[PDB]
Amino acid sequence: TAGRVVRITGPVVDVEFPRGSVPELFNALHAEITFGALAKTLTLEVAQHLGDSLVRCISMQPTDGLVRGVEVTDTGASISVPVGDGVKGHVFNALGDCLDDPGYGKDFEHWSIHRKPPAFSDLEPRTEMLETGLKVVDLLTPYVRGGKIALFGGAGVGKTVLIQEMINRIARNFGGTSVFAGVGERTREGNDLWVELADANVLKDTALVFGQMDEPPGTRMRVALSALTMAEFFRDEQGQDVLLFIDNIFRFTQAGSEVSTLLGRMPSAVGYQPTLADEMGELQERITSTRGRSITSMQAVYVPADDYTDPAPATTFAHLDATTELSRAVFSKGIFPAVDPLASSSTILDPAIVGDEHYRVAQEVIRILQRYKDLQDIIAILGIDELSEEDKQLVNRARRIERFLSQNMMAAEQFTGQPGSTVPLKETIEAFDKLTKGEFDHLPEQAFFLIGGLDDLAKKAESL
Amino acid sequence: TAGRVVRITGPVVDVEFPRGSVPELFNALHAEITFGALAKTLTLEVAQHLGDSLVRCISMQPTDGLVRGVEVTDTGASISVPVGDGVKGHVFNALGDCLDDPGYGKDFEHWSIHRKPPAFSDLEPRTEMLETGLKVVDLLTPYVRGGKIALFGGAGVGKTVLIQEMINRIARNFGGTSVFAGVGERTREGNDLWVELADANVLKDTALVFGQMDEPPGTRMRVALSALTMAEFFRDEQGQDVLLFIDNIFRFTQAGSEVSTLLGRMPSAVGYQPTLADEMGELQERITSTRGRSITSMQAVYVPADDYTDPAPATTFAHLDATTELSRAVFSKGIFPAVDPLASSSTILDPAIVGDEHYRVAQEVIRILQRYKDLQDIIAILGIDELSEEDKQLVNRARRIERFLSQNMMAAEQFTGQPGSTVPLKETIEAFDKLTKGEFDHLPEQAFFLIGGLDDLAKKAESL
Amino acid sequence: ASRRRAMKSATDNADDLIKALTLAANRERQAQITQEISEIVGGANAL
Amino acid sequence: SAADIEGAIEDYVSSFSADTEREEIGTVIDAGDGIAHVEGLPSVMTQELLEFPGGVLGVALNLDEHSVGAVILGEFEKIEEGQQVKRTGEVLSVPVGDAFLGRVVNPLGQPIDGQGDIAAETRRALELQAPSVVQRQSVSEPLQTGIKAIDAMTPIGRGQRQLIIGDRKTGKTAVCVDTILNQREAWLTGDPKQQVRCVYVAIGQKGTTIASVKRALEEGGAMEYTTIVAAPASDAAGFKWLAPYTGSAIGQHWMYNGKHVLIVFDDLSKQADAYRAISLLLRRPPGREAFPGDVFYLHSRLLERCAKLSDELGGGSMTGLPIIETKANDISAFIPTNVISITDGQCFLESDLFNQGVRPAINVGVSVSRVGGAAQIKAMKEVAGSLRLDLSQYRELEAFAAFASDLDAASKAQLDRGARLVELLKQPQYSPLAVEEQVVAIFLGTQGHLDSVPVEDVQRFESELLEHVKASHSDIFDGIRETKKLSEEAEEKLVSVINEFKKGFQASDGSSVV
Amino acid sequence: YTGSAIGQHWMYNGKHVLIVFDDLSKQADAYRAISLLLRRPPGREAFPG
Ligand SMILES: Nc1ncnc2c1ncn2[C@@H]1O[C@H](COP(=O)(O)OP(=O)(O)OP(=O)(O)O)[C@@H](O)[C@H]1O
Ligand SMILES: [Mg+2]
Repeated sequence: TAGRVVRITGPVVDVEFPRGSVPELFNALHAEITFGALAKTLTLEVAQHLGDSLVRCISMQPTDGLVRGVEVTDTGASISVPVGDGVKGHVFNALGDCLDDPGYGKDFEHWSIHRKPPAFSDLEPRTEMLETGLKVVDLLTPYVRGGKIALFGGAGVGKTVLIQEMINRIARNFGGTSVFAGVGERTREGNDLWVELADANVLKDTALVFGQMDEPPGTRMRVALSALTMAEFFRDEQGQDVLLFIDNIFRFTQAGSEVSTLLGRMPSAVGYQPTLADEMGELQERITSTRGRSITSMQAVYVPADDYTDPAPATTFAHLDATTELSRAVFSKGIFPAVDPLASSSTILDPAIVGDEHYRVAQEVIRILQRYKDLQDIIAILGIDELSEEDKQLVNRARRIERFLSQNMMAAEQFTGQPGSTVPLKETIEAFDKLTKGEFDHLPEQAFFLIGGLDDLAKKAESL
Repeated sequence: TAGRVVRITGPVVDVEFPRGSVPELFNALHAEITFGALAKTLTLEVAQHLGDSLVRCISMQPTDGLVRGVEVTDTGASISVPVGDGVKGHVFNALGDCLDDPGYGKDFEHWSIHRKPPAFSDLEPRTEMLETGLKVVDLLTPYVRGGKIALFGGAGVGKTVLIQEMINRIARNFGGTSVFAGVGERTREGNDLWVELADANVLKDTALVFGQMDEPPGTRMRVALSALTMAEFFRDEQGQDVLLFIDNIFRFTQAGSEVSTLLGRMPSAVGYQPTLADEMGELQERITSTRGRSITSMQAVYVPADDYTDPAPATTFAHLDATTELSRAVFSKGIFPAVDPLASSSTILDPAIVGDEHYRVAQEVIRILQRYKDLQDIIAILGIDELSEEDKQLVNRARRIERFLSQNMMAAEQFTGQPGSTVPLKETIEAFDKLTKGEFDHLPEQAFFLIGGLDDLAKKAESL
Repeated sequence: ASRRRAMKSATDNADDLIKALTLAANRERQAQITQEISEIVGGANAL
Repeated sequence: SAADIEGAIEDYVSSFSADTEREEIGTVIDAGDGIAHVEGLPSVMTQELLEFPGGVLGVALNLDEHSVGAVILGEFEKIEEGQQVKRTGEVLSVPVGDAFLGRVVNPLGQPIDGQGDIAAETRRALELQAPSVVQRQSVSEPLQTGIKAIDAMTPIGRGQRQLIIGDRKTGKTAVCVDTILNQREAWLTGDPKQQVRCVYVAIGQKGTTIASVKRALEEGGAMEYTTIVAAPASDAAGFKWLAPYTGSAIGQHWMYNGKHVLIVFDDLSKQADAYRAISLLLRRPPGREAFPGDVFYLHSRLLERCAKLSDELGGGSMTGLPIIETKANDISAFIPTNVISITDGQCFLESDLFNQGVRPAINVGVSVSRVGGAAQIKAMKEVAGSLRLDLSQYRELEAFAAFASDLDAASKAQLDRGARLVELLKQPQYSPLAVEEQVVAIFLGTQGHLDSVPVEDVQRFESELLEHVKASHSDIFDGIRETKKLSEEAEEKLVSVINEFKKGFQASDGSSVV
Repeated sequence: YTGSAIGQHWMYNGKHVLIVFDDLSKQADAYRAISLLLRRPPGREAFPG
């Protein structure tokens, strides 16, 4: 009672089954491409039941070479991925096939990539700060241990560099298990991460699942779920604190959009699929942490057209506790990690959690930066000399604060040559309190660029 | 013979009729919702003929609970509204059902709300000014008999008091009536207007026709036509000058846009219906003077994004003869009716329609008020004493002029007791000629507040 | 006195530039709405 | 513990009886992306509640001559071609009763907080008529939000529909949670004419955010009179579409029973997005931003349930506080324009003001309330009358902050007054102020008692002064609360206590304030 | 794709290649034309998904 391919349109394949054997939605079907150059077993995922015993499926491997009328056999269950401590230290694709050691986990326990989010009864808010060592993040966008963190950004503003730096700052000393889901990112950076983790002996505690952009929409849809399944196994079946890095979670919605019109859906605003919010909500809600079981998830989010009003980033914003927001405007000015201090935010940045001193310093920094942003229009035309004395002093403060939020990160050694630096949260608060209060107005502003700490500030000021 | 509902997609209902009995366009059909909780009689307005004896209709009432195959009975005539002296003092919906007294007017003469505008040979070739009796309107922005007036304003700027004032003046001076076409009413605002008019005892001279916001777009689109049909009956049959308020005719445009979208018609420039200009023309062209009687209309207009080049306001303003703009600044200065003499405008303030003396006096007043508005910044920042003697003289004269533009409205009689003043146009012209020439610059400013004409000015001056 | 005149001229030029930029922003707002609707209804017509 | 562990089941077995009633069946012919087309069901009615084999539920939303397109309410993956679909003869209805206070319920009224079932007093259809023009009453009773900015500048009177509109992370949920918290003093009175019952409808929020809001309400004591109708982002588009209607129905049951309700929709933008998704999946024609033609109606049909009923209907009221996220502060977008048209007033929250430290960040001036002074107690009406003009003058004068020597005496005084008023309207989160405290605080600023305090200390000077008055001169607060006006003798007492406090107040700069 | 295939044949034989696509904006336009002529519904800017 096998199916039969009727209609092939790019990644979407229609399969007609006998009446009593139409597969359930999200089931995995196996076709076979027999052309020698592209011969393979093609995994389709039932996406729609279309009637007349037809189903419409999203192909995981490229359909190049698939022939109409070819037998399609139903697996009887959704796409399953290996789970267990065996996955740690290995590289998998969306289908659960190991890359660095083919046929490795074929005998492990296999879990469906599709499962309901944890019940609302089991969710409690997370309010524990995660000290990354980055001045800007630790000060203005403090990350939440067990919470949801995002690195929004345009195209090529440093999301991959910053997420690699966060892997270097959070996972290297982490006692639990890490999972990295490369969802439609660049394969070069995936291999760079693989070798970096191998050299630092973190690979033994890290599971990598790659669905990089060379792959068709099906994998770029289901790879995030495949990695999140391993993360959920570590969360539930083992109780180990889990890190879940995803890069880039936008590719999930973008792949859904890519297959949207071939599935017959009428496009929504900006050409996205009508199911953007629900499709992304399921995946995002599976990432939350349940009480006593922590997942510290960091999701690099890509903002199309550098437009933060785009439906995808805008809808993703509601799913996050901390949201660092890289901007091309800051990147152009040479500031690396390229964070917009004003657009970025964090829910743990309250006086009741980070303390009154940290909160006051962060809010004063944001106030100074907002006033500077408001004044930049005046300065570019009427000149600095026409500002108020207080506003002039504030502008001098704000330039130094912007440059001090820059930091020489470890992952950016090949961007600057100099080694990385780590700044304790206490030192960050003290330094920014001094800046905002004036103790450093006499130092040149270039002394604050790519230094990371007060000792480095003094050394670079002396070198100037 | 009776039709059957064959499709129900929100407000859109398709009805299949026997081949010989398909209703013609805009006919009102009745369907029955028999479900107990939602029991209703839907009034469907035939909008298209689809063929095979199907007609697509826009439901004037929520279609929740409607069942396929339910009998649909054709009334044989389009949406008809009760017309007569009986509609005065009562509130109706777009379909002529009385809201404050159900079953009222079901035995009146009923008129179809789809009526052609007056024949071309029946139109008045000469614009005639409407001497409403208010000094500000008659001098600065004279209203047009049979024309349209935009009424810009908001909350706490006396828009409702001005509506009451114009209802009183049309009912008393011209012996006419008013019809308040509440397109897209907030039910709270509609109830407030109903109680305000009842308390002011002007409800007996006005017929309210509310198409609330909670109703589907069909009624919001047809309520303006219904109220205008009552106004047409008053104009043509009773032989009365009418004053058709339309708050807010942007709503009418947007209801048309929503109906167009529901029927599947491709949207125009900014998403508006392709026939925006024709719907607006079919509405506005009926508001005109014929055979010696006229329907004047004060139509509150919303300008989306404050963009007067937007298709909706751009189409609306092709028909607007005058523009009264109420101002919060003027209202706070005690200057009721709160009309801004500078922002407001009229297309009849030309030497030809009005007398040359009228135009000269109005332009002199506008010049004085503009010069004063310019000097407001210096007065507020530098103080009054930093002006020149000529500037101080002009400031005094402008203060007195702008305060004399206030008037003891009839709508205020209910609060104070002082009968409202109906200043003749000639008296207003000569009074403002005296003001602009400085003949009254020695009276105290409080003398000019809320007084109609030179006699009242002299009496109040002697009373101070 | 020259500063008064120059700043009055600057304020007038800034107001005119604000008006021009507002007219422009309205044009691109309407154009974005139109283009979005064209894309949406082009997808609709094809499906 | 008890015998009930068995007894309940016994009661079921003794009482259970599945009788054989005739049923009309359809068959699922299509199924995809949350929509299932059901051939058959000739007598199905629009927006009916169909039940699918696996306990799944759907809403018959498109009715054609071929099929019934139904939006599936969760568990969509369990729907298959050929499945039998039974029609429940009931349009969308939700249970309602006082048992929903302190409960978190999904848009169908089923608890999701993990506690026991909810004892429903009755059921209400989600699409019942809103109160008609003849059935309403003028909005005249304040609903103290506890936020000085809102209660002074854009007052919300119970029966009103006030829109909290602004970009992300600007303070909207904070404003509405503060409003919910501020009703605890009214609740503890026990007088239904004062009690306000809250319904926080979360649409499209993540589960942990709803949990955070519930925690904020519990630690604030507000959960004993608040229900949370939660449609988390994990839930189907149908739940996000229905949640405002569920909350509105739960509130309406109280409203028609003489109680006063406060409904927070957070957000209605996600409601609109879910409706757009459903409409496009059902192939309903799209319009601007792809929203269906009746999206305005979707919101209007909702917000117009929020009304104050006439005394003939018990005089109950339901206050709407829809929350809308404006992208890049574009209040001219489609949904923001629609809901600004629908609502009675708007608190516009701006990120620029938030970063300046003007948090709660209401952009006064642009922000408006059409109900106006009718929604304020006489004390606040008289005290806060000059506040709006003062703030407007301050915003006009802000360009002159650097030349205070060159301005007129009146202009410089206005600038100094405005800076202190701006500092006065600032307010910490989760700390709403009772109306008497707001009256005294605004009295400090409008009457000029802050003109001697430094700007940077105003926030403290107010905070301490009230802390003093409450503890030692509560007669002022009691008078304002019991009489609703600031009497002349009470005003003199307040001025005397302010002056006495001034002497003992230490300005942060070390100067003396007298 | 033809250039990439020609280059890849060398790449997999241990030789270093430098591919210049002048311009990929015109490939996108060509793909848009092909997709619209095949009547694939477009996405944003009329481009295919
Ligand atoms: N009055 C206030 N004083 C200080 N912090 C505040 C205030 N109001 C809100 N905040 C903080 O601002 C941030 C945003 O608050 P909130 O969650 O209410 O925002 P929102 O507008 O509902 O946005 P979101 O779209 O994320 O739900 C939170 O850190 C909150 O603590
Ligand atoms: Mg919020």
